[PDB]
Amino acid sequence: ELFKSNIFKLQIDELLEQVKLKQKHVLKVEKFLHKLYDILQEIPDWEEKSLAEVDSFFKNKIVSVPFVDPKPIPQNTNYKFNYKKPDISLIGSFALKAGIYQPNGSSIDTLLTMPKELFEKKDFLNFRCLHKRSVYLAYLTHHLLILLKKDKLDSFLQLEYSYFDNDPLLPILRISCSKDYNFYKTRFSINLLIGFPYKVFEPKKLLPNRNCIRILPATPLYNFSVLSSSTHENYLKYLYKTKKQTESFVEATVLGRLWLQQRGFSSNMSHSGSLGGFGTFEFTILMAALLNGGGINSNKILLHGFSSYQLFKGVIKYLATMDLCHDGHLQFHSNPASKYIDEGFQTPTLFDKSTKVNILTKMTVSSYQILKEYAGETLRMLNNVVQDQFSNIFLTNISRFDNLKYDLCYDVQLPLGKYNNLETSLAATFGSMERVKFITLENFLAHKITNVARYALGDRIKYIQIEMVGQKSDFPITKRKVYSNTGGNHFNFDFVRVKLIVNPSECDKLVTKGPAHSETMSTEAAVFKNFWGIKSSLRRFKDGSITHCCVWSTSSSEPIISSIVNFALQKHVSKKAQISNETIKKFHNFLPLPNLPSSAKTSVLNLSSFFNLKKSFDDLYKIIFQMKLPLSVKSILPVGSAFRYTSLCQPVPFAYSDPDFFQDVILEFETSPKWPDEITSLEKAKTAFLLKIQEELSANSSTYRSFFSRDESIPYNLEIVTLNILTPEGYGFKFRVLTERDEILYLRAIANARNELKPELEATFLKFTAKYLASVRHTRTLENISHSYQFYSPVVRLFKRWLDTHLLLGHITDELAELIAIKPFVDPAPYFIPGSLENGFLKVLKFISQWNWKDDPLILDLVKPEERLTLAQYKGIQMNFTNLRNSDPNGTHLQFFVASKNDPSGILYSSGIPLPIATRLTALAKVAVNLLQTHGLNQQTINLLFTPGLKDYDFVVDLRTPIGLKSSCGILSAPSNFPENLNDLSEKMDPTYQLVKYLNLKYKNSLILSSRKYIGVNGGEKGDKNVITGLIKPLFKGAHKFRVNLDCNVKPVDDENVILNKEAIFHEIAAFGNDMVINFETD
Amino acid sequence: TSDDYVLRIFAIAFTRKQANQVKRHSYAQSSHIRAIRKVISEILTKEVQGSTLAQLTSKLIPEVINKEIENATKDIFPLQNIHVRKVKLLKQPKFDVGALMALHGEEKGKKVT
Amino acid sequence: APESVADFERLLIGNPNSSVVWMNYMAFQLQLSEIEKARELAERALKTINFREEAEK
Amino acid sequence: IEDISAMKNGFIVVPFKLPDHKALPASLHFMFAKRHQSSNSNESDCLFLVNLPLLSNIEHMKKFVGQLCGKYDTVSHVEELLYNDEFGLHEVDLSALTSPRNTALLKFVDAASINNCWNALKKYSNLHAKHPNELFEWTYTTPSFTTFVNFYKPLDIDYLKEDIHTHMAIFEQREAQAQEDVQSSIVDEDGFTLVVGKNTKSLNSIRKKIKAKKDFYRFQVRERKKQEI
Repeated sequence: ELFKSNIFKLQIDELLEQVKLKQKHVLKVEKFLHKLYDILQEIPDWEEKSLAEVDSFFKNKIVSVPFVDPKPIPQNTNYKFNYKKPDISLIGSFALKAGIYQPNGSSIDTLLTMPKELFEKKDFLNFRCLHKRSVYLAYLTHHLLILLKKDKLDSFLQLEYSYFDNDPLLPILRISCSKDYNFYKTRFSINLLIGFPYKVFEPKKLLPNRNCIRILPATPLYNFSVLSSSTHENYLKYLYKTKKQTESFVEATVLGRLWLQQRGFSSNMSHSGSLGGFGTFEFTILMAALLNGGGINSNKILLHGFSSYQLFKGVIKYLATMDLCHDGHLQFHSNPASKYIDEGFQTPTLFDKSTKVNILTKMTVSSYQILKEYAGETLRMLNNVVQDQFSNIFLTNISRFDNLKYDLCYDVQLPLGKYNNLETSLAATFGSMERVKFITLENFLAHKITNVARYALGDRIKYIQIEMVGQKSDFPITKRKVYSNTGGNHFNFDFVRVKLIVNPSECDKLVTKGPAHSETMSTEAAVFKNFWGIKSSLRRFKDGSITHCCVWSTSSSEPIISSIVNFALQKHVSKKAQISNETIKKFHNFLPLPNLPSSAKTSVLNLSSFFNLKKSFDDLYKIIFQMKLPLSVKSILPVGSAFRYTSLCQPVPFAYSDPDFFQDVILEFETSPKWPDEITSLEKAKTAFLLKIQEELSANSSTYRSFFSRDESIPYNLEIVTLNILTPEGYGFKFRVLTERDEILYLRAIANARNELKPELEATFLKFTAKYLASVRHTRTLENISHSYQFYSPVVRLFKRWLDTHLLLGHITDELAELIAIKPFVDPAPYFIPGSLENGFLKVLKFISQWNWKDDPLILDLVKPEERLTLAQYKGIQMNFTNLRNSDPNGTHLQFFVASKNDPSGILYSSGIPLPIATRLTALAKVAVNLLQTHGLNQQTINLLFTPGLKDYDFVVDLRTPIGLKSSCGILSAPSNFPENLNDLSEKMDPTYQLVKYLNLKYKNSLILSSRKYIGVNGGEKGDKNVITGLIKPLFKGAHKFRVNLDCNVKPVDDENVILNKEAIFHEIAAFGNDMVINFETD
Repeated sequence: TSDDYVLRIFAIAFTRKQANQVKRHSYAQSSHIRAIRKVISEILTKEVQGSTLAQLTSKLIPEVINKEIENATKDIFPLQNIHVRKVKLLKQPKFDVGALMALHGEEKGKKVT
Repeated sequence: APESVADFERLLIGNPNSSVVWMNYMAFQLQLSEIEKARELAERALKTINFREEAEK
Repeated sequence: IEDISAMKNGFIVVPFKLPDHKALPASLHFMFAKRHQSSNSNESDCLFLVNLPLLSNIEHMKKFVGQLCGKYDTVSHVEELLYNDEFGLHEVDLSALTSPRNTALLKFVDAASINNCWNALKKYSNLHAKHPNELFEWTYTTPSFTTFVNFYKPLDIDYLKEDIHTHMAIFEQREAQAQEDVQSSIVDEDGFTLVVGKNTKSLNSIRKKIKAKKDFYRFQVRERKKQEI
């Protein structure tokens, strides 16, 4: 605990001093608030007045009384209104002495308390006290205006009406400044509060279950608003007492506020499509309660003696482990220990016995659940001993984009109209009972929409939130409330967006199972059928279950979630609603689709293609073992991209124009001591087994087809031979042989070679091991991890497609691409594990954009959720990275560094990458994230970030293949056999990638080149267009003394110095691609 | 294994005799016994730590681990009847219905009314 | 005439076995008084330069 | 660029115009040559050639030497060309490891041919210096679909069979000779025998293959006494 404790504590103090406040601004606002007290005592009072009296008053006055809805009426205002000198108090992080330097700007509350002799026992009913407060604050604001016009500070002061954390029942006063009391630079604000004294109305009469609006259902929000306004100060005093009792209270408070701010939470009312309610005030309350007790045994789980880190541990673990909503709640006394009860009131219940208040009535159940999920996430990442998570916890703001925070988004336009128009517009009704249960229609619709979506999906999501686009909390002084008219409404929004944390394993299910069946139709089945209406049906299954249920239609373009939410809202909410997410629609459109039967209906998590592929391979695999040879076959291990769920376009029978058509399989024999000991003789022995196997297969399995492709992808081995086999399932594999003598011979060549030759031979051995040895472990772990992480396959597919569109794949290797794409899943922090294609792809792009490979290495924990990298292994990898970067302090020889249990060296898949390529990749990631930030997410942005730039390209060669390869590749906009001539197979095959490979071999000393690997997806409609982009190295672009190994094509400027020969190089390229070259464009 | 399946493997072997034996018995010394036990242990553990459980059964079917054991111990002492006697599961990981369905290589009803 | 580390790295990326470029970088580092850094960059040049350029070695 | 006819280090520039391509709005592919100075018998009568065009093979060399002989009335018979590794695939020979780039060599039949073509290329350099049109246009054996599907050619089983059979036969011959050589009781010229353990195969392999007390005496125990006291 000591090591992490010290590092975490030094980080604590570092961050707090970094974010520390400004005492000059403190004293500035302190003298300003003293002047405010003086102005308050200068304000005169107002006697008992009627509705007509106050109406005339504020009618002749410019200020209008912001009456709560519904407004008071003469027919029922038999009582009256009064204003006296209010008691004055200070509240806030400043009041607790734990303020910070907020860049956005903060505010400190000051409370005005209305007089008891102005009160009556019959005032907490039917908005009597609410209208009292409304007129009280209206008078206060008018006289503040007149005293401001007296003191002549109106030049830079700004006064506006507001709501107490967006509470319409609690309108407050907002004060800000602009450019001697010019506190504008302090970036602070002031909040005038109007409250009630302590024990003004009976708390048990004002309990949430109680009703205090006659017309019977409880009035919980009414109760909480009034009783909080009543007992505001007792919490302040209790918090101060606890702060003085303990030592690190302010430190824990600032940690909490920073963490919640980064998450995107506050004390803002959450009940109306907003994410908040839990903020610093109630956080402090909670810390006080837990140091007061907390256990079910009411024991002191929080001792006053801990440090800030310990207090944060206790609070966050209590939040992650202890339920406050459904099956438990906590109860305490502010004047008596804190005891936990296993009773949950179906809402977060922190209940103070001393004041009979539940503090947490600002909670939606969804908000409580999602906060508990954050709590658990932070527990695991704070118990993580190996990696440090301080940055991931505190130095990141997740609430910057909804599409990154959450998986699915759906925008809905709601042209509801007006209060009367709701009845003909809303399917549901909003009468008196509905008004009293949700005072504000925004609240009513928010609860209704959350309940309908939650019931409509259930298992299909893990978490849900709703946001009304267009919500406001401020309005001018001359208004009774906030007024808006756009969006086909008269309310404080434009439209709505539902947002979804989805369960991937449950997302795709074709049938929304319901309850069972009897002759008597039980309550749950009854409500289910009534809810689903026409969709509901009774259906039977093979086990013989009779259950009401609903079926859907899978699509390759949109989720079953899309269809379900669309129907549910169009039926049970409104008939005029409009629902969409064209972003995800277009993403699924861009993910390639194969030429297979029913591909349009095929879901994205459908691996049926991979599985048919695996099955045919299994057939061939049994054939090879039962074949007989001079040596027994030890094992056959597939290493195919298809086998590891990473091919760009899913394999299709007879689609041999795919580059990934020939998956590779290592074929490892038993250990004979009679191998050749010379390298090429050994390779020829391998070819000898392959030829024997081919003969036997040709004789006894005449249905298969075979030939020999001479591979030399491994440097300085001119004798690699791969047996290509075509299986009548229309698939194709290539076999190569492995041997411990291969390993030993490569090492012996390393040893024997000269030291100036050593690095090249090391690189060759490295390529060997990457292809032959580690690839197997990589594909094993990759498959297993994928099945645990479903969406990984589609996200990495689309990412790899994007890289081909930008022409990086000719240089970045598939293993490296897959490692990067699997990073977000295996390292979800601080987000969730991605649950949609969109969310995953954007998380990948955000990571790659923010990655600083010059300093940050990459260590991946390829494990299932909860063989993990132990501390020693992590230390060793960090040591490897440090030594490597110390040797190469600029990254010239190596840019990226990705390590795993499979790769302790962190080199295998990252070597041989040009620095121009690496920096271009980083630049593209940066430009994509900036474009998303600025233009806002839309399908036009999608097209922009998927189309290539064709910029910073010294030369561009546009070529086109004579035949269309899209159909033969098997991607929809089809072959069904193999050509009788494997030579004709080669004919149909695409050359351009190997062309650019050879050319890069020729000019890598001088030129860097890129192409499109996958034509059928980026070759236009016909799938036949390709482009070669070429850049020239700087000094060869310049000039050098012409010495014997010039390694370039040049034009001599002098009789000893030369300059490079651009147009001759272009001519060489053109002749090389003579048949295919169509257009050339120079710089 | 790599699948997080804690496993226990028992192997046996019997010291056979050469083609020109004349000695009635073919007994090995305790040294040869210990050497062969070490070799068998390292072979088994290397194989089933590089493997996965499905891959483990695929290896264990056509008697290939014991072919390896023979081919490795062929220089200490000539053996016979080398077999992987028994395999025992001990711990299982978190369940995985997707892994099972893939390993085996969705449906509607019939409108009862 | 490279003057920054970025320019030196660009010259080396253009030509890694460039003995003139490595020598210029070493002279610049020695001028900036980084003996250990110059030695490490010389080691990098040894590790990167071609086995064909014996004269450069 | 016109007066630049030869190099002060001796090299002579040999340019080459190129055809006006469709996508291009002539060239001069510059190339250099110098006589070779090698003690090797097979590397004599050789011209060292620099900045060759792609796939500069014997046919291209014959065409160019024919152009030179026809123009300058010289006689020069090429015999064979060396070091034609233009992609970088034969720099290290792993075979003999475990048992001059962007340039080539061109051997001729005699010094008569080599000096005739040397004078011819000198006159070609003069052509570049003065009249750049009387030069020669370089023609590639075109890299196109036919030769690259040839590059994707499925390999001939008969060729592979014969190659493997021959290669194994000679390999086994060499291996067995090494076996007898290393295990045939090697005795030095003077009386010395060499020890080779069983199952070794190569002399090359062999070449590559290549308690006290503290408290016993007087000085000991007396010093222990002295340091302890």
